[PDB]
Amino acid sequence: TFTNPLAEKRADPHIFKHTDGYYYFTATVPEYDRIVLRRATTLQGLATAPETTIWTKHASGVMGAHIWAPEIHFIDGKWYVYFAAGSTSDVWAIRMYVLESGAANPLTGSWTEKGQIATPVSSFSLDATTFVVNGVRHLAWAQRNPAEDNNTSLFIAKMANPWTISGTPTEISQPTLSWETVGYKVNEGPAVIQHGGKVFLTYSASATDANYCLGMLSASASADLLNAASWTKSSQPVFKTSEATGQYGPGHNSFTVSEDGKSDILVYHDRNYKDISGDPLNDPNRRTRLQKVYWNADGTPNFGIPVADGVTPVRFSSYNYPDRYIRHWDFRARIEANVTNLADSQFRVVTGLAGSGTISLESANYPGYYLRHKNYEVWVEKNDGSSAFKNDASFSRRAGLADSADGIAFESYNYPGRYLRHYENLLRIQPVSTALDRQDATFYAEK
Ligand SMILES: OC[C@@H]1O[C@@H](OC[C@@H]2O[C@@H](O)[C@H](O)[C@H]2O)[C@H](O)[C@H]1O
Ligand SMILES: OC[C@@H]1O[C@@H](OC[C@@H]2O[C@@H](O)[C@H](O)[C@H]2O)[C@H](O)[C@H]1O
Ligand SMILES: OC[C@@H]1O[C@@H](OC[C@@H]2O[C@@H](O)[C@H](O)[C@H]2O)[C@H](O)[C@H]1O
Ligand SMILES: OC[C@@H]1O[C@@H](O)[C@H](O)[C@H]1O
Ligand SMILES: [Cl-]
Ligand code: NA
Repeated sequence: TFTNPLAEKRADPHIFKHTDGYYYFTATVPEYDRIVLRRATTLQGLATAPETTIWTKHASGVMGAHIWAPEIHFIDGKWYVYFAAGSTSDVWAIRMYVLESGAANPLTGSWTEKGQIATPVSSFSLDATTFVVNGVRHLAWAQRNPAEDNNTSLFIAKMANPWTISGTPTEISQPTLSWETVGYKVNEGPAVIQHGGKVFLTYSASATDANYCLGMLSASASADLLNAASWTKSSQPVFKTSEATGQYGPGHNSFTVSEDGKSDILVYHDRNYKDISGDPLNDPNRRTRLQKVYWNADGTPNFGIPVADGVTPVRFSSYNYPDRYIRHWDFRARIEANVTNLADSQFRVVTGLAGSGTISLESANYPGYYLRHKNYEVWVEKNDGSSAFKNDASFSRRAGLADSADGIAFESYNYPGRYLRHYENLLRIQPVSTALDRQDATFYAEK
């Protein structure tokens, strides 16, 4: 579990997990004047990790304005920071730059400017990221194609070294879809996650307001990534505003991994209100958040929806049907495999509504709704403040009935002796007496 937000007033978050046992976190600060860095042995530990300013804007000329979207990478024994910056003369003449350090600790180490990342076209450029596919390092970034009437398109290239591309860039996406062209016609913030022999390049689209969202390109890892034909663009956003959870304009993401290395983590920013207040560039309230990526059966990532503030939700799978998860459909609770609408299968465990050390299970996509029983059937329904609802939505957490060590079972608070159990895949509360009943009433959280 994570507690969101991770950091207030930090946009364009980048987190890098190093082999020294630390996560390193950099981001865009509201002043746009410097590159900050913090570190911690765990992801949650980053929330209270102190920042060091590692580099500050130049007093005059290039690298002197709009210090935007730093990423930190460890490459061939050295640290590299990728960032964007305009000039004091022309604040909107934004280009891409790199810093290098050979120090073990990048917080305290000394940094060297490696200069601008050169590209054949001299145009607005930012959001450089680097990644390796099958021993070949690539750079992906956002840049204006001057022959297109838009803001930025996505480019990719091979690299000669961490600060220089090799050969010619290829344009692999341009903003053309309705959801990419709201306010401004933008593809920016590329980020790469790899899974199942596929390469998924997420990116941000539209203006940086509530319309901000993630798109995604997909390619095979065996394909020529410099051939635009290798990439397939998702026709709809893969991550967007959720009014229900009060999360607006989620975007400019990166990817990291959990403490145990086994789960992929989506790192992004958003706001908790819709309408921009004041000069859009100057609204400082974007905050950094974390949530686990779930992998669809078809090998594609499922980002779900930006989750409610506070503790993150979990998924509950069945003991006897390990691929089936508790989910709601038309508000009825069932167990089901291959949940495409991920958030129907996410619930957060909260202090019981009926107190006395019980727990309740709050819907991730319908905050304020809970798993509750009525006529012994389990539904996801809105808390109305009634005693009946509170009682019907509270359970005693028990050791699993088929797995005392690792499983979980849920005993009704108002009907002791009855447990949450599935029957013909639908969830009910019933007494447990047989081996099969015990299995039907045992679940696992995050397994
Ligand atoms: O996120 C950076 C950028 O901000 C918005 O574009 C503003 C536009 O960019 C300059 O080239 C022009 O001077 C200014 O009108 C978009 O959200 C994105 O491209
Ligand atoms: O469980 C609540 C909600 O039901 C599912 O959506 C229901 C489905 O959507 C309409 O297009 C159909 O008329 C209706 O059956 C969601 O998956 C879930 O959040
Ligand atoms: O909830 C799934 C399963 O339903 C109940 O079994 C009833 C019937 O018999 C099984 O062979 C089929 O899976 C099902 O249609 C069990 O109580 C429960 O495990
Ligand atoms: O948040 C600062 C800039 O705005 C975003 O649109 C760009 O990706 C980032 O460089
Ligand atoms: Cl589904
Ligand atoms: Na980035």
